[PDB]
Amino acid sequence: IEDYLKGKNCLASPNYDPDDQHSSWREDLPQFKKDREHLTLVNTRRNRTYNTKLNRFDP
Amino acid sequence: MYYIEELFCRLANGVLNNTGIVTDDRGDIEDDSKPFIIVAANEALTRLHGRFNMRNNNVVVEMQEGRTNYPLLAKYAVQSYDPNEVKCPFIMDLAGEKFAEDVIRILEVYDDKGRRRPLNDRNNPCSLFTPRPNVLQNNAPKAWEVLNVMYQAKHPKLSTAEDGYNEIDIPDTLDPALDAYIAYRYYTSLNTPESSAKAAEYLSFYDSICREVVEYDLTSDTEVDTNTLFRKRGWR
Amino acid sequence: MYYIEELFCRLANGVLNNTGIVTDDRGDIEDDSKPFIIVAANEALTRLHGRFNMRNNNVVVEMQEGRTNYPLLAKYAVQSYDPNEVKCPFIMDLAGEKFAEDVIRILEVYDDKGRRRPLNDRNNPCSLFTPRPNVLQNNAPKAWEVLNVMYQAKHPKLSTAEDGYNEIDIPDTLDPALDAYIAYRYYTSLNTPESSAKAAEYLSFYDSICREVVEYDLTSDTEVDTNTLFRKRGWR
Amino acid sequence: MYYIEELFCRLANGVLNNTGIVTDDRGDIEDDSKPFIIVAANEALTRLHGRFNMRNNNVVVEMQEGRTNYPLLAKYAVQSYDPNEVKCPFIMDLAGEKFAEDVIRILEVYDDKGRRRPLNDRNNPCSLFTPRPNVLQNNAPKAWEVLNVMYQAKHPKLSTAEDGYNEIDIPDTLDPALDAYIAYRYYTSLNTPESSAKAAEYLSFYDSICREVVEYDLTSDTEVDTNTLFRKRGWR
Amino acid sequence: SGHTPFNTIPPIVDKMIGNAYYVVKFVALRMPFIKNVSDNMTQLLAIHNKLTELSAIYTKLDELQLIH
Amino acid sequence: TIPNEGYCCETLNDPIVDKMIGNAYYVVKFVALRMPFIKNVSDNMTQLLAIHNKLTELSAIYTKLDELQLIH
Amino acid sequence: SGHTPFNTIPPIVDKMIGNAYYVVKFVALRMPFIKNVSDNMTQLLAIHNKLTELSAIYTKLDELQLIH
Amino acid sequence: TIPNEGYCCETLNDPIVDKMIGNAYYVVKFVALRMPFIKNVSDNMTQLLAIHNKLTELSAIYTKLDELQLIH
Amino acid sequence: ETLNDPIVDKMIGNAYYVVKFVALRMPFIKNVSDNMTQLLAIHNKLTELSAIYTKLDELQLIH
Repeated sequence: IEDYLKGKNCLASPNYDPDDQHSSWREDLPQFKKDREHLTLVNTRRNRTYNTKLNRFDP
Repeated sequence: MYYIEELFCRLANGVLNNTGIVTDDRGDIEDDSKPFIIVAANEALTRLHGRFNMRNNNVVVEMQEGRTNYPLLAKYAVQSYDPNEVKCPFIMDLAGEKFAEDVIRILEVYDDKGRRRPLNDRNNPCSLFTPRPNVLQNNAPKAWEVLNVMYQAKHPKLSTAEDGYNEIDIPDTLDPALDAYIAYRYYTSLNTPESSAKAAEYLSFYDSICREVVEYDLTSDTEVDTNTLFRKRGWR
Repeated sequence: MYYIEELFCRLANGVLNNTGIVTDDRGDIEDDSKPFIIVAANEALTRLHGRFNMRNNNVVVEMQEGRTNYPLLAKYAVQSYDPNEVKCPFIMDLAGEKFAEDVIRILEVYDDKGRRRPLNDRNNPCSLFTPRPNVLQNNAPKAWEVLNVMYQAKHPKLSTAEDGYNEIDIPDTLDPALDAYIAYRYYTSLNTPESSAKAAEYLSFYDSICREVVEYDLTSDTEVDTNTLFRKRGWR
Repeated sequence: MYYIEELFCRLANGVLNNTGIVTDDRGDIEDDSKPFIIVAANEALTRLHGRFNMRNNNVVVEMQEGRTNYPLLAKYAVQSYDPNEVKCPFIMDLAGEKFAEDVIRILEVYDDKGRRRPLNDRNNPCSLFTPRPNVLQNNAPKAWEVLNVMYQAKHPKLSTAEDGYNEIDIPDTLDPALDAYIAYRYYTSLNTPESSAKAAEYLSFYDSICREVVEYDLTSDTEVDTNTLFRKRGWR
Repeated sequence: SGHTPFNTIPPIVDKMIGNAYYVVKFVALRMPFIKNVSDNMTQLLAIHNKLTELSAIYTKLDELQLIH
Repeated sequence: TIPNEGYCCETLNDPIVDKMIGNAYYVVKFVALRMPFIKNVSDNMTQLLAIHNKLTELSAIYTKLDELQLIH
Repeated sequence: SGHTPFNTIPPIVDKMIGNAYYVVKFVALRMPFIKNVSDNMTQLLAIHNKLTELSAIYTKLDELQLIH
Repeated sequence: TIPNEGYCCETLNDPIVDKMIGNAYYVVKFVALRMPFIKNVSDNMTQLLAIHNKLTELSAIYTKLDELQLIH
Repeated sequence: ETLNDPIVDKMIGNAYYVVKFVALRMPFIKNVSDNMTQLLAIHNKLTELSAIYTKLDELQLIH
């Protein structure tokens, strides 16, 4: 969170991507999603449709 | 000042007691429909904070050379930012609560020198501009210029997820308005003529409560101050 | 700002909660029905940016010898022109900020030397003209003349493709207005008389939200400036 | 600025989603009914270009002795004319787009000498006349007289046939008006009381959008200029 | 409703510039003294670990030095 | 010869600048940025007080410190 | 709302002209120095990889000329 | 004779700066058009510092280039 | 005062930090470009410098 205390915040840096050059007007969000996929229980209120056939008296 | 859990209990034992969205004991809302209430709750709080100037908050912005637009977003704050993406954040919230990204309308801007910077003055050479409501533009960033922005702030977004915001801070006299608006959205979503008539009543009740607050001025919305133009104009 | 997926969730757990185009878990809209929402969403954003002057964006145009009409199209941008049929682009933009033809209405034009250029002044020989709303015409292209055009801009068009835009940047107080218009479009599509009555309610609600924002001026639409005619008229 | 193909996709995924005129996947319109949309589309574009002065175009006419009436038709242009029928065309479009025969109302006429020729002035001996809206009449053709005509131009006619015009160039804020008008014609053609009521709503919506554009002036329809009569009258 | 913090410009214990602010300025002007001690906190803790033993050695002033 | 000052470039444990002592924000920002130094001294104040009480004892040992080495 | 970039004309660290613009103008005047390095970077890079060998030659310069 | 100037034509990263220093847009466009030249030096700044650190080291050996060829 | 900052942001923007990075070390670049031809001369015959470098012991026997 407060990594700003350690410093190393100088704007003068050599890393730069010419393919993503932008002004201060452009603001966009990255493509990263689905960070954690937390554990959860199934919902019994809805009954999911069966998608396969099982032979009766299957061993 | 109560947690989000009490809101579900109050709604279950309140306006939404008769509907089936509550548990068997009418003590809580079903987990399958909790986000539905959250979306309505966030919408309702935004409307109240727009009509009434209940909350006023200020932020500190540090000017950086080479940048003329300073969006008031959470990712540019000194807290809850990505050091890999932005090298140096320019929004300082080192103490107190973190910046919740709740900017609605900019009121006034004061710099570190103690003077007042004119806002959206097209004829003023040294005036700031706002090309977007939540974006502050400076046309001459200096070496050590720091700006403080006073703005009308909405309530922070509520979320039932872990490490989210789960506290409600509104005046208690506006609680019936919150319940009426939430109930209005629920009943109007059923697409039922019987429920549609009920939904209209709740919306009117919500508006009736808000105008009652304005009539008696329970939020101290009005503001007056001693006249200073009398000396400025030299009336003496 | 938020992803279009959050918009899908908000619609799924919002006005469209009782529709057949949502998933069984109410988490997302049906994939085959997604383009229907996208078309409506872009239409709704255009109306909001027209009534409210929320976004003010500027572009840079370079005068080319022998050319008088300068359409503001992406095919003339440096980042999107085709060298096969275009000798050289005259609209300058960046790789990460490609021109998106978001021009709605031209506000002011300034040259590279800092002089304001009058627009549509028929009696002024040096004034510029706009035969079309998105076409800029200069009747005297000079050698090194470069023009900057500041205009009211619409939100960039959303697209489900990965390379296209997938974020929404509008004031959060207008979110109910966005949802109401999308709901109105959906219910109007259904020709059942019951849905027709429901559709009108959302459209009326959408109009009510817009006027409420204007009434309280939550987007800082109103603008004033210091008087300058007093000096120019010579009142002293 | 989009091709005619996107219009069918937008209508299929838009207002006309519910009707059966679209394919099974709601991705396109049936080929058996494509010309029906084209007729409505051409009608809708003419109405918009009449109410709003969006497009202004100019043509060059070369006077020919022995001819006093100069219709502004496509067959008299230097392009797309029959050399066997007309020996010498008098409409020059050597560069740029071909003459599309989109004349609605003549605004002003300037000759090659650089002066302004009065139009429809009955008391002026040297004034031009317009016996028909699309026909320009000159009562004294000279040897090398060339006239330039500035007129309000409608959108070129759209056609799905080969080598036709298949591009739409209208301001994006008028797109909802285009869809509403097309839907109005479709539903009103069914001669069904249920569809007739729906058709009336779309027509009102189309008119509502147009008046909204005028109210906020999104097309820059208004035009003002510096007063020149002050010096002409000798007020000094 | 609400006062902008940066709008600072409009007997014995109280201060004109602000009691809270005066303390902050007092500490700031003497920051290097604090930083010097903070940077050597481990060294001071090591001495403080057996500080009694050094005092006992100190208390024997002449006996420990006459042998040398 | 070109400007290099700025809060981002100054974000490190460096001595204060006398030019902007009168800047109210700068003084507060200076202390707030260096909070851990204050916290490190404060939470172990008891140890320093005992050491401060015995300054003379440590000084005397240092005075004859080199003689003590030869004793070992 | 908004400001056109081109209407430019309406201490020792704040330049009278735009502070960010001064750095850009500083580089533009001295452009040929940078471009001279840029196009000849491969030859310079072919030297940096083995600066140790060149240093070893220098430290024994007196040995170099006595081979005559 | 006839004019020949402009930005779209007769302009490239290879030619040199013109007399139009006063135009603010020209100098900004000048550097922006020649961005890759600046980038090439920037990301390889470490190598330049090492070479510049031994600038006089390579000057002395330059004085006897022909003499070193005799040994080889 | 002149407001030239918006032009830099509009035309360069994110790439301005690279310009500042290089401009901060201009004299280092200046001290190399002026004597560029000396480095090229060394690079011209750079191959035999390694040959001399790998036979140091061969020259020590005379020494």
